[PDB]
Amino acid sequence: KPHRYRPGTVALREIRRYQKSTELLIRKLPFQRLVREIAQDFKTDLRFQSSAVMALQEASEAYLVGLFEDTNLCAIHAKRVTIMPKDIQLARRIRGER
Amino acid sequence: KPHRYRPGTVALREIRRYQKSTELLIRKLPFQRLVREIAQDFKTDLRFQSSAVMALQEASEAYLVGLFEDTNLCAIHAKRVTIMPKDIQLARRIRGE
Amino acid sequence: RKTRKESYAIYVYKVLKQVHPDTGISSKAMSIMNSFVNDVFERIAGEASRLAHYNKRSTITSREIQTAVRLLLPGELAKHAVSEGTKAVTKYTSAK
Amino acid sequence: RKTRKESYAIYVYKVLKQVHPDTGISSKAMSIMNSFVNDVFERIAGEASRLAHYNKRSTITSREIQTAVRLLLPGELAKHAVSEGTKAVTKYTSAK
Amino acid sequence: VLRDNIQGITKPAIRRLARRGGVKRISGLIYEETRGVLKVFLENVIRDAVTYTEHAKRKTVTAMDVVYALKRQGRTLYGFG
Amino acid sequence: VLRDNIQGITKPAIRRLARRGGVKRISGLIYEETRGVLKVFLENVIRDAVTYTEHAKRKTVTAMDVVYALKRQGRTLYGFG
Amino acid sequence: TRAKAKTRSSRAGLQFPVGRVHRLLRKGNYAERVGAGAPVYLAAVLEYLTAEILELAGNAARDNKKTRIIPRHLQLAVRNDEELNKLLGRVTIAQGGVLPNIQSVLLPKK
Amino acid sequence: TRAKAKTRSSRAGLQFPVGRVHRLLRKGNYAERVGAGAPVYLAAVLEYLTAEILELAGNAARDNKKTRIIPRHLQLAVRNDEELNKLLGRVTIAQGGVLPNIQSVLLPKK
DNA sequence: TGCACAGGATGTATATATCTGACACGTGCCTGGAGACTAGGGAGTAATCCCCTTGGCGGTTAAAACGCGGGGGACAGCGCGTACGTGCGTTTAAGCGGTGCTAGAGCTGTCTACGACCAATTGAGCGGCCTCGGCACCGGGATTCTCCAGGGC
DNA sequence: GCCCTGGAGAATCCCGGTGCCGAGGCCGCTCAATTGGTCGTAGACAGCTCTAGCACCGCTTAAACGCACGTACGCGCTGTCCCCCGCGTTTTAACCGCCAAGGGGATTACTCCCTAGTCTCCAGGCACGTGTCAGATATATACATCCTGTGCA
Repeated sequence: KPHRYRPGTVALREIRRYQKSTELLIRKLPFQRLVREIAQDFKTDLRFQSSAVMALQEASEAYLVGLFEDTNLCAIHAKRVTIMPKDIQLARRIRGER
Repeated sequence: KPHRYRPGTVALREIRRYQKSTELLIRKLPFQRLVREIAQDFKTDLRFQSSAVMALQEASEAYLVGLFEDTNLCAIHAKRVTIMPKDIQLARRIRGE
Repeated sequence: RKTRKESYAIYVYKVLKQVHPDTGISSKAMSIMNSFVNDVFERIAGEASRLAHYNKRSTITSREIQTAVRLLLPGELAKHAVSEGTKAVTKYTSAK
Repeated sequence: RKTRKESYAIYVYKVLKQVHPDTGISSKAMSIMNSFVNDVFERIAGEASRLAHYNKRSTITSREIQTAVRLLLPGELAKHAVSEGTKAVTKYTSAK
Repeated sequence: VLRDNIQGITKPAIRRLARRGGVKRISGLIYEETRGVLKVFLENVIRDAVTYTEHAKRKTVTAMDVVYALKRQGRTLYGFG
Repeated sequence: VLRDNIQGITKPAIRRLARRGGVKRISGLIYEETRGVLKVFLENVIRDAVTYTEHAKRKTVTAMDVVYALKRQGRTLYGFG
Repeated sequence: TRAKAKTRSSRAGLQFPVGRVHRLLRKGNYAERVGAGAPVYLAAVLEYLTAEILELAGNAARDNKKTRIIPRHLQLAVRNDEELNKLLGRVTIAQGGVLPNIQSVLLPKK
Repeated sequence: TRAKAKTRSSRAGLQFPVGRVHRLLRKGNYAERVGAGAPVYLAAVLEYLTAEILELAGNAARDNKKTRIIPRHLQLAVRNDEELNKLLGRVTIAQGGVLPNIQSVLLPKK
């Protein structure tokens, strides 16, 4: 009796919404903490420009979005609609990163 | 009863042989004619160096072999053992061509 | 007073006012366009440098730039770019 | 006679006699090694040139070569190359 | 020192990235894989950026360093310098 | 004037390439698709090589021109110069 | 006495700076010498490319019902024009988003 | 009088030509000035890389019962070493072939 | 009666003998590298300013997390029919070797027009400033799409 | 029992009104581009040699081509179940604004050391010539591999 959308309607809705928007999708403070942690291993007491952290975020998001596009293509080639770690790995091996 | 090998034994044998060898696998005169025909559309009365055509052939074989490796990977991803035009197209799409 | 920085912003604005008179641009978009002009400059100039070295020449000329444009641009863009550059050089030679 | 062409063949042969005293090399393999040395030279020199331009300097120095080696080589290759280059520069400064 | 910061990239964030990528259904094992891939990419870029910063004799990593590292990796970014 | 020279690549040669690539079974449409792919690649490289030849004011394409074109496309070739 | 100064950009009919391009060519370690027509050719080519991108971006902004061009409009122009997509295929545009694209197998079965 | 000439390569302890590398750096349009230790460092690095590749290729030739290195042995060395493969990941070696790799699903079932 | 085995056939690795042509060395010469020196500017160093990075605190919500119910998609199993592999006989050019010819690459000598270099002058382009309208946000009403309950065929 | 359809209901679109902050224009000044002239060399140009790319022929034979058969494999279908999705509630920590302190980037003046530029001198590296041994090829042999007919536990 309570309203329920079927499994996939809301997912298509989110696809349209986030393909229409342009804003960053990860949280800024957690991403910054991750970047500082990764940089610890390369040099100690490093300082970061805010624009530097923002540029890193934009690059990482663009990379991940393109990777997920290729992953979806691989999954569809396997006659699936669910993306899987093997789809990610096949995309990275065809791109030439592993 | 004449001897026959099963369908795939000779194919694996050919795989091992041609992965052991280093020679060029396309015929040189047909490749040269193809190269001259393609260059014909960019300039007339063009002359070629033997080393130019040989370099072109080496690059073309290297490209096709790498593409076929990626195609086999895609076909295996699709739970097949036969490579297909869809596999070639997907490989080229993920490569960026 | 802050030190002087150079950008292609005023020229980008001039070209924008030529093609779309009632249209403007934001600061981020101007930054992107400045980056685009710099990138294209570096690509063309590096290719011309390599061509001059390949031919054992000491000078970068209009024909080096033309060949670099033909090598770097995709097709119709290349032929229209060649037309524009040839026209500009002819007009410059006619003037002075 | 023909005009002289420089190559790295005699130096590659010297290193081959250092590492494998009883092994020879064919002319095609020597061509490949010549191409490899020219490629690595061009890569490192270009990275150093870009570093100097980025930092607003007119001189390519050992600092630029070390940084370019770090950028262009993967891991242990970079570590050992940096060790070798520092050794050579120290020996040169000791000598003259 | 900082620890466990890869978990600040959360499942809903990976879902939003996948939706922008056009993904309808996501497997539960995707999130750890994406965390590993992101860590690899970030490590490469940050290594190159810190190398640039050290050559300049600076203690602060700048947007120009990030842009140079991305350009070295063939991932040119517009709009930061 | 040359015509009908892409058919000289022939099915057995494409099959030999696919064997060196490590494949076991081949479809019938693969041969035509591979002919098209090879033609595209050759057109790109030969166009660039003729551009280099025309810049040098030469009527002969050289191994150097081919190497420079392949290096322009990120496909460096060792062993010809 | 000395004549009135004209810019080489005005002599060539361009809105891009010929003299600045010449200085950048001379100080960029490209060759030992730079010809006189090379900066003219290069400035003309840069102007043409800029005009192409700006025209397409302004069209996209008009479609969005905006007067100001933004990075979203720049990205839409680039990714929708095929030759500019080939030229800039390896470039990332900050705050540019992606094109709307859903694969037809994911759409509800109708 | 002037002394007997020593080469900078012998001063550095190297088998690679320091002065030739210096001349190439000077005529290559990389910067306005070249320091004294830059060719020394560059020649040392080039020698080290050549030594690594030649060592692996000589080992590969020894496994073949040959005394001369050939392009096939060079390719085997490069493709079997992980860091060298990363360094030469988009280079084609003429007459080198491929590595012997067959996928496991294509092998016959026991 | 479905799963080892024997044995036959086929392909492949191994050892030995001939032969040739390409590698490795020696020689002569020339041109590019080394030695010695001068002059000038790039960069190292010190000192100083002020921007911007970091760190902390508190309140407000948006967003993440956690659990739950159920539908739909992944995956395994089965059957069919066709498309590809394997082998055989016929046909077609490929490769190889000769010869002959000439176009064009490569090099040399001459000389002139073009680009570096320099000094002096000025206006275009940049920084700082100030203002207004394009856009972001809000709220309310209209339209569209999704889903299910219910009834006709 | 299956397909169509009308209402709910949720989401999106559209419209109208407000506030604000960033684009756009203005103004002063200073640094870089322009002007006019000189000079020395790179490149345009003509001439000439000789290499190599093209063209033709004839023969041998490897490789392509066409065909027939059968068998694995691609593909479609069906059924199970479990895992991911949509939704509702609770909890966390992002986020925003504000404040304060100090590190470190950015600039400037100064001086010295390093590097370019020149000239002379010569030895190291390139081209050429020659000989001998590693590798390619034949050939016969021994061994590993595959496939099926056969028997039984």
